[PDB]
Amino acid sequence: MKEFYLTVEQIGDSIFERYIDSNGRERTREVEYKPSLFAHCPESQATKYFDIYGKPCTRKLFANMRDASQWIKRMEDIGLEALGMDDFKLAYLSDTYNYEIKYDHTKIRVANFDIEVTSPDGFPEPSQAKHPIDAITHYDSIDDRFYVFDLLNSPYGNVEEWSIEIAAKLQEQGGDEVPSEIIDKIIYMPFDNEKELLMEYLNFWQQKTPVILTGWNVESFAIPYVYNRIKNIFGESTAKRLSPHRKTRVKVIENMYGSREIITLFGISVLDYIDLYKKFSFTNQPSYSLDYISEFELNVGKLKYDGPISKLRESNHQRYISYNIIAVYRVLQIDAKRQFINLSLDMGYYAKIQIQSVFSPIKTWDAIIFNSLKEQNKVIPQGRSHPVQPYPGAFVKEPIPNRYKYVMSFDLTSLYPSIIRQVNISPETIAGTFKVAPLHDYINAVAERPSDVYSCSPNGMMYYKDRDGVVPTEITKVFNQRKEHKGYMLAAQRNGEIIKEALHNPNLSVDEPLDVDYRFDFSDEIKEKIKKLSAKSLNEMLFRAQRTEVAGMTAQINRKLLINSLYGALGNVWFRYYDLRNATAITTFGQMALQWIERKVNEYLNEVCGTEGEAFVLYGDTDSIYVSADKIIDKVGESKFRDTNHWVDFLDKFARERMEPAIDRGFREMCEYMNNKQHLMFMDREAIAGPPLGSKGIGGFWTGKKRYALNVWDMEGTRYAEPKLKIMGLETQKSSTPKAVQKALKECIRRMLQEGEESLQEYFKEFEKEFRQLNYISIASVSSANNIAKYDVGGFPGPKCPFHIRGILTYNRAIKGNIDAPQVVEGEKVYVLPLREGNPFGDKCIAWPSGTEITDLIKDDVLHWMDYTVLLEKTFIKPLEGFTSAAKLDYEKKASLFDMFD
DNA sequence: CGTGTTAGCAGTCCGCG
DNA sequence: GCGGACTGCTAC
Ligand SMILES: Nc1ncnc2c1ncn2[C@H]1C[C@H](O)[C@@H](COP(=O)(O)OP(=O)(O)OP(=O)(O)O)O1
Ligand SMILES: [Ca+2]
Ligand SMILES: [Ca+2]
Ligand SMILES: [Ca+2]
Ligand SMILES: [Ca+2]
Ligand SMILES: [Ca+2]
Ligand SMILES: [Ca+2]
Ligand SMILES: [Ca+2]
Repeated sequence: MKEFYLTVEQIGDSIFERYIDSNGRERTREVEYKPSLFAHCPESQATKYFDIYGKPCTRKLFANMRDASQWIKRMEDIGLEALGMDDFKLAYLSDTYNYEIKYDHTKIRVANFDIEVTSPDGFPEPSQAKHPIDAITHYDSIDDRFYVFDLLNSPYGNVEEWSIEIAAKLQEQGGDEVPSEIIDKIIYMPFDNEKELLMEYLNFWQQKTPVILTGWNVESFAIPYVYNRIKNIFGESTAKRLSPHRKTRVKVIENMYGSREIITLFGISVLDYIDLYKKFSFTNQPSYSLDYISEFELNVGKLKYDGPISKLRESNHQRYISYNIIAVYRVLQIDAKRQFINLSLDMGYYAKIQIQSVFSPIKTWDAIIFNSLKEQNKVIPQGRSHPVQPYPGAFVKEPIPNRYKYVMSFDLTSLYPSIIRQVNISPETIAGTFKVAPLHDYINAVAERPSDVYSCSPNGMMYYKDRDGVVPTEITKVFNQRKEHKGYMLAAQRNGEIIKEALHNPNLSVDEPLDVDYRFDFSDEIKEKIKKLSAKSLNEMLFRAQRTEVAGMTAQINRKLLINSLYGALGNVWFRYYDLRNATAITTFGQMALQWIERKVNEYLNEVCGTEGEAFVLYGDTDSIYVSADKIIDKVGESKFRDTNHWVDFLDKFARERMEPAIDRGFREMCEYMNNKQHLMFMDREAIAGPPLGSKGIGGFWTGKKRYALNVWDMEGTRYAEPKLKIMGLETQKSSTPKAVQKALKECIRRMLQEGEESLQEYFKEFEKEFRQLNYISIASVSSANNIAKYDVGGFPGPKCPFHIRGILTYNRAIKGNIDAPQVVEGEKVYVLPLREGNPFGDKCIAWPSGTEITDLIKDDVLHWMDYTVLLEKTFIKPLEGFTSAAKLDYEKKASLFDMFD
């Protein structure tokens, strides 16, 4: 097999590299790497090296890496460009793996771990590590084994060994319900004392050194705790055995009260799953505890126990250890679903970077572009310093706030990357400028045609047509992967609906789920078999279709993020290829395109509907337009339609056969106008929206920019079995809105769009009546606790103190001296509740760490002093009034002359 | 060491015979 | 007590 790297580090003049060899064995080598950098030279000098603008360069081959670095300094002091890859480990990788890396994950040691630390004096701070590590579960991807390190004797208690037999037993038998499929994978190691546990752990670590190290919060707790604990017991050099190159870097963060650390372990690529989740999941969660995320991702129940965690080991060691093991498995289960490790590996090897650099789009792109240019013997420019300047972005139309009965939306595919490719926007393809007319003038095609010769953006930039730029070239490759995965995703989505439709009439028989690939549309034969399957088999098939869809989603949306991140990088001062002309060329072209196509759609629809001068396009944002289809429906008359699906079919046909070709013509013309390199403005029908036929449903509404709701029947070729609500920007979509309120506001919206005012009024009355019976956590607001200290004036609110911060401060006063009441962590999320006047807390609100029950010592009082009235008004009523006034609808029956009657 | 801009709502502070 | 300027937080 072809070789591939595992990790790479620069330490002084040495590259330290862990890799897999031709036989597939792990190896480590140290290399005194001899880097090259480049300087411009005279044209009269014959060379094979050119900068990206075609200017000749000369190679400087250096004796070592410090010399190369010191040369860059001397060049800076002289005032001349020092060209080439200045991050030497990227160059090393590029030299060593001068081919498309084909890697084998089965050879990569992925470690997943978590530790327990009993602490009677509050949170066990990793910087201090003053408490014993009394449990470690470490899963190894190569052994496929959970290695359990269990401390039996501690200052905080001596316990008996943990029982695997009892762990496997159901909770109802008094066991821990450790999932049966990992029971056989556990290797259990008890210890009489901490020192020998840790010694064994280190020696185990040396045998099975992680390449990828993951888990939940390992970066902020587990890794620094282990490191510091081993340091305090055996000394720093022993703690340094955690690095395969015996090298660590310790950096301390301080603010006012608490002190924290993150430890860099050289030769390991740490990918904290919480970080992967936050970057790649496209959620925003009210809490980031593992219990919460596992429940959200896996529908697994919360790992409940009696008493505080500080006493769980002594009171129930059996469960303590079992929960350590389960918490580690849960991360593996989440990754089995979301596949972020797979994505990080794909991305990392594709770019040729340290795997941990997938968190940096800038490092990723710099690496991709460098490798692309190196292949052509081209030399990359030196990074330069730039002041941060603002620049203009996308166009968002101001909608008339109203209900909108029938809506069809249209969307441009992967817009900004498409603009990059259409216009041929790159650092080295800039041809020159033209004098700009006002934007309105291009939108309306009255402005003089920018160029007969070059490809143009309405920001005034001109580009070469007859040569590809590195940026369009490289963005196209990733765009094309993204398209492949999205196709698989939509196919699995469509397959999902075929199953949901078949679950309407399940068959009374015992069979099994069909062996199929959900990434492709079910054939007619498969569809015929599905109609005859049992509910049990269909539901297993639906589960698999949905797992296939999530997998295709992870893969497509994060490739999308990466390419869009190349657009943004052009507007980041740290990017080697930072250029506000290129960034603005993209955004201004986008503004033109959206508004150009608005006019063309309005023109076309007035033509075919035989009217003149009316606004069919009701909204637009960046790359998408929303068309009122009322007059399309009215042109034929509703009476002609048999059912909902009928008119949906009608609009589907209308959009695809009539509108899209008009849109295509429209953009073809715009491309000619800007004299662009390749037409890539592909605007296709997105959603079809309306109320059920014959209902009193209103179909949809806008309240303002970025705030709207639609009852959608078809989305990107997916015909839903049941209508799905597409809600954007409204409180139902916000993580700060209480869970139960999201649920109630969504049902309010469902009723408005599908059923009508009267149905809405029925629900509202019911929810107002039962509001005060809801669980306090379900009705708490949520927020991030940033800059707590900045508003902390003797434990009281300082000037302009935010509501949620006031709540935290109130909490801090109430838990003063509680010793082991959970502290609010800076930057983390809290639940928030308003308090009635005269409460024992001495303020109008309280806040506590989210995903948790508020501590028992103050819980009673919180429940007693909650202001439900304020809570209802602020979280539910005020937003609902916003929705209903926009839709010209009432949530409460208004008074009228009829009230005089019985 | 480090993708981007556009945009609404909640809250504090301030003015307000 | 309701607006306007301001911070803080949260669809493309
Ligand atoms: N995370 C982001 N970073 C930078 N720019 C973004 C981001 N999200 C969106 N944009 C900009 C660039 C996008 O091309 C444009 C439109 O975004 P979006 O509506 O998500 O669809 P898209 O056209 O990029 O892709 P799709 O093919 O999924 O429709 O807005
Ligand atoms: Ca734990
Ligand atoms: Ca789009
Ligand atoms: Ca689309
Ligand atoms: Ca059937
Ligand atoms: Ca869009
Ligand atoms: Ca089309
Ligand atoms: Ca109390």
